[PDB]
Amino acid sequence: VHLTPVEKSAVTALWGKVNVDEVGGEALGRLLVVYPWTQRFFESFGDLSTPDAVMGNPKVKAHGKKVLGAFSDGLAHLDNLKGTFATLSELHCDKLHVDPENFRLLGNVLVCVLAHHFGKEFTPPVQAAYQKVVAGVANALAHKYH
Amino acid sequence: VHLTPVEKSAVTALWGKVNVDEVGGEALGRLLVVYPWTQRFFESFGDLSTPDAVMGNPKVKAHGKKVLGAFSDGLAHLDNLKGTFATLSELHCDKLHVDPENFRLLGNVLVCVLAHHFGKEFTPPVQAAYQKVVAGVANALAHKYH
Amino acid sequence: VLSPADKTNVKAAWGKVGAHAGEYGAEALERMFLSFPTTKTYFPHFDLSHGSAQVKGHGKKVADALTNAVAHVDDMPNALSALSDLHAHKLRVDPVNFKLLSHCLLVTLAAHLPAEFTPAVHASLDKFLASVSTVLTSKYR
Amino acid sequence: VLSPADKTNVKAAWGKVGAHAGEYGAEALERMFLSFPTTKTYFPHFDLSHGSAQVKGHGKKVADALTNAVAHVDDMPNALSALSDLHAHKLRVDPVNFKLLSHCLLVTLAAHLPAEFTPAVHASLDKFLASVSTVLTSKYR
Ligand code: HEM
Ligand code: HEM
Ligand code: HEM
Ligand code: HEM
Repeated sequence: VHLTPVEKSAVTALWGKVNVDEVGGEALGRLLVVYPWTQRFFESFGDLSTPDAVMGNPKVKAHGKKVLGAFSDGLAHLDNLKGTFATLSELHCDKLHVDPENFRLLGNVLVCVLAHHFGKEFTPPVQAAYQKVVAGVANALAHKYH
Repeated sequence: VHLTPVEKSAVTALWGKVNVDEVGGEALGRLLVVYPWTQRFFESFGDLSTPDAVMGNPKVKAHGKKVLGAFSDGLAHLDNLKGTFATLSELHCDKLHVDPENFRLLGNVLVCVLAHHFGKEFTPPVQAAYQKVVAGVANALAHKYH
Repeated sequence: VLSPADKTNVKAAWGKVGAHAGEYGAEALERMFLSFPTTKTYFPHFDLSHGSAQVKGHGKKVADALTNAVAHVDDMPNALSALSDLHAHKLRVDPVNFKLLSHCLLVTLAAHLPAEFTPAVHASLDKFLASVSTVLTSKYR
Repeated sequence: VLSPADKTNVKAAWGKVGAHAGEYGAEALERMFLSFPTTKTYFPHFDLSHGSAQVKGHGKKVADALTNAVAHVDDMPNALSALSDLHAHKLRVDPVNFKLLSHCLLVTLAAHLPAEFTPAVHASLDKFLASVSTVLTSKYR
């Protein structure tokens, strides 16, 4: 379901309040904690063996930042998301072979992390808009599987 | 989907032995028995109360032959499975709201049915070819979800 | 399968929901209906508007069942027997809808109890709701 | 969650395996590696080749593992805790792979045991294999 003018305004409004050097790190870190098999994709990243270990790993926070940045891009280019993530699709699908269900999980963890931070400001209607967005990034990301 | 000439020959020879009046009904019946929530889409088929009821239900068989028939059309159009199924994708996705995970399930049920029928003739290489096909078909069903 | 730490995580986290359980049920519900409009086809007889009394009442039922699942976390299949007959036999809910509702419950909790919603507790709660979902979508009678 | 019937079906279907335990185990293995090549990434130390004595010996373990899981179905988590730690803690097997192996086991069974592969038994094996899959992918001790 595409974006109507009201929610477009709503999501971009609160994306501006997002701190761009943490939430990405908490989203990835929570993905690695809540869905631990995803760790396998990061043996290069070192210590991931406990939550607090994960949630402070400088690699993780570092990596997160560029994932959030990837998300920012999709926001700016909703009308054509698959083009945006064309290259990303290739790396994740063709190179690493990440099962695309894992994409959906990360989008939902990011949505959780927006709720954690923004609290009551993350209303059901603003979640509804964001759920449209993340499902776009997950779908665009697996386009090469299709 | 790209099959080799060899898996092409072996898939087509097996399919030429398929009982076009029963295999479809067996695959659907099993889907409904193995994944009972798929029964919600077929309330107008009558008795689905037990496995023996499911498999003997005449509407189940009727609609199974139709579904088997689409998998045939796909087998002659492995090239643009997307186009060949564009209309069918319209139905299950826009009209019917079938969660695309169920497309993978029915293709795998159908794979189990061919194994059941053909035994040792359904070799690992042979199944590998069919997996390519039903992965292809399910993909083209979920094209509109894309 | 829940670990010892999972169990303690969930019970202390739930105890913090306290008197807001029913309220959190209804909000998770509303979030699911708005976020995932296909789930609405399961409630054709519900008034689904904002502030709906029917949704508020149903939320309380769902919250109370989750509370009882917490009380009975070691023998959930027996404790949830009647709910699995309803959801697995009569309604035949697609399991993907339980993942949507569980996600919305975790969004509600993170929005309302940020200090409780640590990464570890997040994981424990995710496993608990997955376990409840499996029981409710499984025909074991 | 398995029903009474389910455990009887799984016992009555998997028992007929018996002698050919290694054979069917190795074949479902091979079925998985050919049909779903990404799954080889967990087996770079194996000889993947057809008829590989390492795949065959492995097949014998998964099957006994599964017969062992059939043997302790009602306390599978305790009975499988060592396999859990292998696959969930040390190997980090993504759970989709368990669905692929479970499919290939069902195919092998349908190919070799048609008279046993009634719709009812197929539903039970699928649940049993999903149950083993959850236990093997969960960190619970
Ligand atoms: C779903 C939304 C996702 C987005 C937007 C995203 C974005 C990105 C980006 C921008 C990179 C750049 C790394 C580079 O330039 O080399 C990357 C790399 C990577 N992604 Fe993701 N990613 C997503 C999902 C996932 C998931 C779910 C996994 C695994 C469970 C994953 C595994 C990886 C790995 C292993 C790398 C490279 C690791 C490294 O550089 O050391 N990605 N991703
Ligand atoms: C994955 C491969 C599938 C194929 C090739 C397939 C094929 C078909 C065909 C040929 C039709 C009839 C179109 C017509 O005669 O106009 C149909 C309709 C239908 N399909 Fe399927 N199908 C698939 C999966 C599914 C699944 C998984 C479900 C539900 C879980 C489903 C639910 C339905 C329903 C409800 C109808 C219409 C029934 C009615 O209106 O009476 N399909 N499909
Ligand atoms: C956390 C998971 C869930 C729990 C604990 C739960 C709990 C409940 C409870 C306690 C009832 C009332 C039983 C009664 O009044 O006799 C109920 C009814 C119902 N539930 Fe669920 N449920 C869950 C997930 C779902 C999902 C995902 C759906 C559909 C998307 C669903 C659909 C329904 C429906 C349609 C009813 C009938 C309500 C009515 O007709 O008034 N449930 N559920
Ligand atoms: C029903 C599902 C499964 C069962 C019952 C099972 C059972 C077993 C058993 C019994 C062992 C050897 C235990 C021992 O050392 O004595 C083993 C090892 C192993 N399994 Fe699994 N397994 C299953 C699924 C999987 C899947 C889906 C994968 C990966 C895609 C996998 C990868 C491995 C690996 C890599 C080993 C190491 C084996 C070795 O080095 O000997 N397993 N499994």
